[PDB]
Amino acid sequence: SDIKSVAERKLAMLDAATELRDLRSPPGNRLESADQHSIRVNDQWRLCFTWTEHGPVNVEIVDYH
Amino acid sequence: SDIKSVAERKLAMLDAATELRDLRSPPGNRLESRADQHSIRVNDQWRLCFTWTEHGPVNVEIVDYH
Amino acid sequence: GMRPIHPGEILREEFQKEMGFSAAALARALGVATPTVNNILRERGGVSADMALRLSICLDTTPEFWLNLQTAFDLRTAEQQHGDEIIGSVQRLVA
Amino acid sequence: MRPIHPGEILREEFQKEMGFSAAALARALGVATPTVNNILRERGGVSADMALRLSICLDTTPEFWLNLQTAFDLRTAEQQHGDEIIGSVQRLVA
Repeated sequence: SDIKSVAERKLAMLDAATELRDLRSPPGNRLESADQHSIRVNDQWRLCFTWTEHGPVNVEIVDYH
Repeated sequence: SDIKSVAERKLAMLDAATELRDLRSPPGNRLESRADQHSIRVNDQWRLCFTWTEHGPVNVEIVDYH
Repeated sequence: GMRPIHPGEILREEFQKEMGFSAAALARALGVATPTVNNILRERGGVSADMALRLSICLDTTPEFWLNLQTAFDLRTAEQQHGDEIIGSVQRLVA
Repeated sequence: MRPIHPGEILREEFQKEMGFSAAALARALGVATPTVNNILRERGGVSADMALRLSICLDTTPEFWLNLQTAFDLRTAEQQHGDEIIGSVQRLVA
């Protein structure tokens, strides 16, 4: 529930990811879009990133409105 | 002993490395040159060249000096 | 490294909560006994290389994804519980 | 390709060139000698705890050792039970 705890968990997943499917498959990520993709942290915030052979790079937060 | 087996092991270490010390510390690597390219001994003839990044070994090549 | 994140937390919160399966349903898909999935969901036990493969095939992930989370969790845990104890004990053999 | 036990690294890439016995290493890490030899003789794995001791002892990262253990367990599993697992597991996610 807690946004901090969710963020920590999304970050964990980003660091653990090995293929884009690791971030696209979990439906709790609601992954949207070599282009930049993003995962839902909650209703307001998303983690943007570029997928690379070496994992996630240029990670940022975005509040689309 | 076998060169292929040693190569396999060096590739294993390269993939497993999290920090440059992981490649510098094993004396079997005889690491030579932190952003500059480095190389580890495979045997007396062959060395793996590579560049270290935050995200691990990049541009892995073989070089035989000379 | 912040708090340790058990792979069971990812499983529960990022798959189970949104999809809705029961522990037993996942166990049936993976081909394992239901308590093995509980153990993980309740964060009572780790994920094996074997369980990692089953999860990866079942849930469209890589097996390393699950072992990486297990790695980071075991390691954060050890550093919290025994870190200060170990760094004061071990003799350094390599410069 | 072949599974590479973290013990092979310890033996071939450290122990051989340095020279220490299993006991000397064991003393340095603060563990019973059979724990180290299990590893060196590739009969058991490296725990997070062991990885910490190793990384401090040998100037590496602890993830270095766990990554080797991870790759090893996974290659092993894959070529022992891989087809058995891919043939039987039900796919719940697109």
